[PDB]
Amino acid sequence: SDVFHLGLTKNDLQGATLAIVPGDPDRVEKIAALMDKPVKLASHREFTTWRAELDGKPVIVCSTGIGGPSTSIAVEELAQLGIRTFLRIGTTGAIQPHINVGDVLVTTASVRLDGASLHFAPLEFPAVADFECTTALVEAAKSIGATTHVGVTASSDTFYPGQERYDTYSGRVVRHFKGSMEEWQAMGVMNYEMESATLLTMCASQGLRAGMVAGVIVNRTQQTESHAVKIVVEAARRLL
Amino acid sequence: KSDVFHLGLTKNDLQGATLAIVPGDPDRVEKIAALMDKPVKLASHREFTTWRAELDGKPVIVCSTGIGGPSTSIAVEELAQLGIRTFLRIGTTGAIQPHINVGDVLVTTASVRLDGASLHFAPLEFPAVADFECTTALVEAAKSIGATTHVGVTASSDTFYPGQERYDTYSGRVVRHFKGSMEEWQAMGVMNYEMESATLLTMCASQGLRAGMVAGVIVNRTQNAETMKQTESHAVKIVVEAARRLL
Amino acid sequence: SDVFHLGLTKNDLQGATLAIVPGDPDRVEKIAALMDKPVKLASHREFTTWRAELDGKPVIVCSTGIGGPSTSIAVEELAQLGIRTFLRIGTTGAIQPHINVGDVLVTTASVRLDGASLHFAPLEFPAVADFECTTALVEAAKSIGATTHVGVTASSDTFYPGQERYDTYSGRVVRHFKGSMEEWQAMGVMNYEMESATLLTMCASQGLRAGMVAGVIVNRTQESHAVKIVVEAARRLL
Amino acid sequence: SDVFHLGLTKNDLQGATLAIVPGDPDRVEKIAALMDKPVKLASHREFTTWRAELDGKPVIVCSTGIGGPSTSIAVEELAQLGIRTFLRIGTTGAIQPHINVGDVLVTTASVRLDGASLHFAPLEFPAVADFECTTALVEAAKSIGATTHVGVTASSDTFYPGQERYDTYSGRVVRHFKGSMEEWQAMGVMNYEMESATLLTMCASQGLRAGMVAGVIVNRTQKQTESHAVKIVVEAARRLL
Amino acid sequence: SDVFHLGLTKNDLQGATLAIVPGDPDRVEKIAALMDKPVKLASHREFTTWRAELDGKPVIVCSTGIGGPSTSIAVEELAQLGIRTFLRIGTTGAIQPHINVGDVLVTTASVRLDGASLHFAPLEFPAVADFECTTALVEAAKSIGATTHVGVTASSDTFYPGQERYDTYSGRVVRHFKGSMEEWQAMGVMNYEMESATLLTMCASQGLRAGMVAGVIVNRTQTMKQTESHAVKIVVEAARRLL
Amino acid sequence: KSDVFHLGLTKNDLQGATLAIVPGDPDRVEKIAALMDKPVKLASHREFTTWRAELDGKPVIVCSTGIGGPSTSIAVEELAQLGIRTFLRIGTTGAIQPHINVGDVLVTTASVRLDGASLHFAPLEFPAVADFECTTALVEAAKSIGATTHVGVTASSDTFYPGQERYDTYSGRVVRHFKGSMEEWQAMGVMNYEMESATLLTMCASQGLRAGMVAGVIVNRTQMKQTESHAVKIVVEAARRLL
Ligand SMILES: O=c1[nH]cc(F)c(=O)[nH]1
Ligand SMILES: O=c1[nH]cc(F)c(=O)[nH]1
Ligand SMILES: O=c1[nH]cc(F)c(=O)[nH]1
Ligand SMILES: O=c1[nH]cc(F)c(=O)[nH]1
Ligand SMILES: O=c1[nH]cc(F)c(=O)[nH]1
Ligand SMILES: O=c1[nH]cc(F)c(=O)[nH]1
Ligand SMILES: OC[C@H]1OC=C(O)[C@@H]1O
Ligand SMILES: OC[C@H]1OC=C(O)[C@@H]1O
Ligand SMILES: OC[C@H]1OC=C(O)[C@@H]1O
Ligand SMILES: OC[C@H]1OC=C(O)[C@@H]1O
Ligand SMILES: OC[C@H]1OC=C(O)[C@@H]1O
Ligand SMILES: OC[C@H]1OC=C(O)[C@@H]1O
Repeated sequence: SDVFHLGLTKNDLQGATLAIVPGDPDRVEKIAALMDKPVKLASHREFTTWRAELDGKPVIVCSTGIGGPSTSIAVEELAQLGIRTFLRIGTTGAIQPHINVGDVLVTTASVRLDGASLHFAPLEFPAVADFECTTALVEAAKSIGATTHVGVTASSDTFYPGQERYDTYSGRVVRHFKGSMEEWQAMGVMNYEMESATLLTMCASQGLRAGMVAGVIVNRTQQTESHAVKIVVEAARRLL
Repeated sequence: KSDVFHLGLTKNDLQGATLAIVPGDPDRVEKIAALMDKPVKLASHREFTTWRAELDGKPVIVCSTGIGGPSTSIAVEELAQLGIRTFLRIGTTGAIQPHINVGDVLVTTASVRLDGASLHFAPLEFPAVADFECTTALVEAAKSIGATTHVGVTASSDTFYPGQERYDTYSGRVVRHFKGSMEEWQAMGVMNYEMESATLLTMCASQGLRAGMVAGVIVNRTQNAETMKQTESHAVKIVVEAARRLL
Repeated sequence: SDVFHLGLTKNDLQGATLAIVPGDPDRVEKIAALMDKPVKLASHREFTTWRAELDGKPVIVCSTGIGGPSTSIAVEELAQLGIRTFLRIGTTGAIQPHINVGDVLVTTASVRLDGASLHFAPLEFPAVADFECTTALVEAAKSIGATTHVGVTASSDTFYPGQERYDTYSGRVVRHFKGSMEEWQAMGVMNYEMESATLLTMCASQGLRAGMVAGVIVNRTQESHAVKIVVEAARRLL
Repeated sequence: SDVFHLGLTKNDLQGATLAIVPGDPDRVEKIAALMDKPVKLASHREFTTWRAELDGKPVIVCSTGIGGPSTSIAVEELAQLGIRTFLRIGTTGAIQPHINVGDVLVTTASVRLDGASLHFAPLEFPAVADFECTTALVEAAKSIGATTHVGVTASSDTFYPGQERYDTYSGRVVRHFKGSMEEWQAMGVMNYEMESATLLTMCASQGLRAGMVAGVIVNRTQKQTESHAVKIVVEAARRLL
Repeated sequence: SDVFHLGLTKNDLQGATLAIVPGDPDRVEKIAALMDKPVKLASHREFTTWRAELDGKPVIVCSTGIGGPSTSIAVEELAQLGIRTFLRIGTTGAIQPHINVGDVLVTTASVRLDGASLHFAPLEFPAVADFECTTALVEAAKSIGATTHVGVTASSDTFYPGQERYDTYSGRVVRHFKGSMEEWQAMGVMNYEMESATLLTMCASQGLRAGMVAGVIVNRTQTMKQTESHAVKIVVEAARRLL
Repeated sequence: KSDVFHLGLTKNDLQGATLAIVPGDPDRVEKIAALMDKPVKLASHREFTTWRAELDGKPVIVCSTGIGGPSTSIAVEELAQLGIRTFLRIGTTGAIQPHINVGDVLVTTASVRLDGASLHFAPLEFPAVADFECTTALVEAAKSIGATTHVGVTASSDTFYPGQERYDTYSGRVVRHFKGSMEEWQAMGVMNYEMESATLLTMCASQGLRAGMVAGVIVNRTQMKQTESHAVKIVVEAARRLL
């Protein structure tokens, strides 16, 4: 391995410069199977990596695991191996009543409720997505006629208190996060997830292109995975 | 007289307008409105000069913000009260990347929040991000007139001098927090410095208002008073063209 | 001109070292008229500059516009041109019940609810007024017999949510500022305005003298006068 | 399942109240193998769970994945299912010259260079290990005669800039982290790893017991002994039943 | 004197490397009196110092006064004079219902509600007690059979608003501290006192060993002389085990 | 036996005093009181020594705060409960400007808040500003005795050592946050370092109490009994003007 965690060398990538990065290791082969000549390259910890061919060009699919820290490792090591464009495809809970389960969300920038982003840029730096990547994702979405919303996402280091869930062992939330969901809702934030603040900040601050799409699996105020996967693959096609 | 405390405007004055172009300089307001049909001066108090005009048969506002987040926040708030829902900022900027030339046009996707006013609308972790439709329109508009365009992140400072790490000043020094900061933003790919976008983008993105940001490069902090006029005009045509796409 | 924004040269100031700095560019000529030999020097953006004379000495009057950011430009550029003493004269909203519209407020120091002050000194540094400047303002106010209150001011980068106004487009205020007015009230803070934290910090941290006086125009519970005091204080500071 | 991620029911644990929590899903079976009647319960995302038996008492082995966020999910959901004691066994880079590759480190408390801990307690709250767990880990280490150091650990949300590595794509480190390693060294900090701040803070602030032990696999100033750290954590678990 | 505040020379310590550090200058003699050959060395400001002998070895007793700032001077200056181990013995208010007046609390680590700790290490660094010291205190407590609790302590730069007391001149508490006591209670914090965050941080970040024990003199949800005596016996016995 | 928890004073003991001079050092209390009429010791507990005396026929209090914001905050709170409304701190300080000489007296208009206790009264953005009348009284008093006097900003630290960027210590290092800090304060015109004013000024200005601050310079970082006496004469004269 050329890198500490992924168990990959630059030769393994066959010159690929674009990666699709789902959170779940099990989703990797599913994404790769939509493309040509899919092959498994490696699997270590939460990092499962497949290579495939899109319009004759090699593309990588690599899982990040849950959270900014594991995401930061995958992105950095892929960047060392030559990846320059990163498309995250995820699952999220919507926090707006007009967003329905099954819809797709394209993130322009994220509320940084994570710690890893701070390791790349101070808090005042925006966790903003690459304009070309966002454009490609929005177009891909419309391309298959998915119901699409574009806007801000809250990206949390936690699934529970950081997303103001009380269905927990302790049944309480630290002061800092009390009333936070209502605040983000009032500010128009679409959804919660757990990797975008780290991904977008680390790429935007290092000259790497990143974009973010997710299928809504729940709505906190009130099939889809395959929809979102089709979209991220089609967006990749436009960025090759 | 007015339905708002600072701008001296009534809702009837806007005649149903829902989009506003907001330059920083009061003197650029007439310049912008003239590019459009039926310009008429509405009001002028403090740093806020407001003209109405017409675009493809649609009423549009041009209103100056003055320098800085705090005067910007007043203008944006009061226009929103009067019914404005889309704000397009047209400004001047100092570039900090060598590959960016005077005369180029910058479209901001999002801003580093080196301001105080953004914090009155959202905590620091919230991104000072531009609306996607507005940014798209600005980028499409710049390509329409064939300007040299860069799209990316801008640092938005509450100060012209120490916050942009200028040392050619009365004290000649910069507080610890900002020492070495220009080099940091440069390394992080930041295109330029200006003084209003963090406030504008944060206050709009957190209140359901659409906002975009374009600026003409008038200096490069790594590398003509006449060019400053040509660049301005280049940037002005772009924001008007973008406006037409957002009606 | 010797400076980027103000459109002034050092010779323009004619040796002046004291400036009176209103927020409103429209108030400049008004203030300068109270003194001798008033003449317009320049007007660009929110920056209108007149020169005048007080007891035979040249003095500047220059608008800052609204907010710390434009204030920081004006002060820096005036300092480059030789100004050493800055007297702000402003308008304010009182937040104590006992303070009446028409009263005059002299600021000893400000709560830093601004961004620009941080570009000169970290938050722990006090946005404190110069002692001589404050003295002259308080004596001038007792001189003409205005009802004066002396104390701490909250200086905000916003007119609306940072002063906890709810009469707005959104009708809401970000968590950080909910209940803030009541908090400043309990701490004995007199008023809100929008430039003093930046002015006082930038001057106190660079060896410049600054003072701050304002006229109450609203009471969050319930000009010619303030201007008169600021002019008389200037005389005492020449 | 009774929980959103781990795919486990309370019945699956069979009354277990203690869990050993490695970072790596592939280490789970190895740990369970040291005990009696090991059986695999589930595997979803980076969460692999086995159950085994220690002195005839049921115990859980469940991987956290890398980082505070996935750790926070594992700990929370395990707590919902009845777990009250958590013992992390990890790998680490030592940052003191006197500490040798292969040594075992027991963490009394962590420097909080993570984000998830803040979702449980404000920064001023200490990321401190439970006294009984720490005592059990030290005694176990003593028991098997391993070279052991006891002290403070730096727990980072990143492997790279948060541990002030410059051998990277960008080759630079954000201002906040420049000179940080030398600072922790001067302050006697033993090592870096990536989950303890979240684990210790979330447990200490919710009445759950947690301890942390790790095998040194690199020395930033300078055979993995994973198996060495593993025997100690199992022996410590025995003392905590 | 070899130091700026304590009025002590290295020779005064007679080779001592352990100090017991009460907050109250008046408690110093009481503690020393439990030991052999107690002798008064100096008294300046809030810093009263005695020397004594514990199992034949010289030990120091030195008051810190109230608060991290004076504590930081005493610990620094004692370190210059050769002290490497610091055991604080204090008085505290319990904030858990199950903890009674007269109980003894041993602190594993502290919530840093102080300013002085920040002068030694950034806030993310834990105000954690030395493991050997904590162990000695817990074993000493069991030895004399006191009702003992072991855990986290909130260490505040104020006695009043920082401990959310409203029985005060102003009757109010600044926003940051409103609702704070209930938050610490929910997080299992045992008690409030005013010196441990500074002590534990400054020691843990400089290779010095520190421990912290206190007697409960009030319960904030629900004798003082006796309590003081119990805690003093424990800190002395712990010191014996750390020689 | 006491109306307050730490000071050991009842309100009747104050005999209607509404002003207190508050030195840091308990041992300076009697000295200050001896400048006035009918001085009597009231109490001594911990670092809090209190005397009462008479100035121009009016009762006045002298009460030591100990070193640091935390003990200061206790003294001020409990004195305020006892009826004190005006507080004049008299301290010793290290100058950090070349033009300020040893023996000079400094009047503080406001302080840099390098402390923790001030945060327990007001958030950091609130100014640790002195009362205008007290400052005026101190400046006039200083002119009255013809001391060499400077008026300005003071840096108020929770530590004597790393917070004042001293390297003459056991560990010989300073945490990143304070590296290069002294040069920065100097550049900003800060006059001096001491350890109680940020807490005193903040807690007073935010609770309707009057506070002023004067100190004698006993060291200059860039370049003591008599100096003490000079500042003491000034604080007593300022007190006369504030009765
Ligand atoms: O981070 C999240 N992922 C998926 C969800 F459904 C959710 O609510 N939060
Ligand atoms: O804020 C700025 N506006 C314009 C400039 F040229 C510049 O450098 N900075
Ligand atoms: O900044 C302000 N100026 C004037 C006012 F009346 C007010 O309330 N706030
Ligand atoms: O987090 C870490 N784990 C393992 C290492 F070797 C290291 O350096 N850092
Ligand atoms: O700091 C404290 N010491 C003693 C107490 F009783 C208390 O409540 N708080
Ligand atoms: O806090 C201080 N008091 C006295 C001094 F001389 C000094 O330098 N610092
Ligand atoms: O279930 C939690 C996961 O879904 C969304 C994310 O971002 C998390 O990884
Ligand atoms: O000259 C400063 C102005 O130019 C750019 C900005 O943003 C400021 O308004
Ligand atoms: O209305 C806003 C103006 O009034 C008071 C201030 O300080 C602002 O400049
Ligand atoms: O390789 C990174 C892993 O090692 C130590 C940790 O804490 C991480 O999980
Ligand atoms: O009463 C105040 C004292 O008690 C506990 C502490 O830590 C203080 O020194
Ligand atoms: O020696 C320390 C003392 O001097 C100045 C202060 O404020 C401290 O109390």
